[PDB]
Amino acid sequence: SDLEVAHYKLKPRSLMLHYEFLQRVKRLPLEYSYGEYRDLFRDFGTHYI
Amino acid sequence: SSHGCKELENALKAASGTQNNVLRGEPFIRGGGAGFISGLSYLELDNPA
Repeated sequence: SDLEVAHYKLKPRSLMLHYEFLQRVKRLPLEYSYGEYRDLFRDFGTHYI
Repeated sequence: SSHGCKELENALKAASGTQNNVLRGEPFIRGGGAGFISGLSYLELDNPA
């Protein structure tokens, strides 16, 4: 059984980020240092819906 | 006096049976409350309507 109960769409532009994600992006080093971006992904994943 | 018999029996009873039973079906619904969708789309084999 596949049941579907709503359709969701996110706006394409001018999204309002979460405080925690906002802060964690701010703290990202301008220099490429993989481990910090990896920690970003580990905390919040790689993708949004 | 002299006598002699030779006597023989051979019997073969082969048999076989097979049965294939196949049932399929797919209710599909659009519109209506998701509870009534699931409650109707579930195939009751004694009343597929």
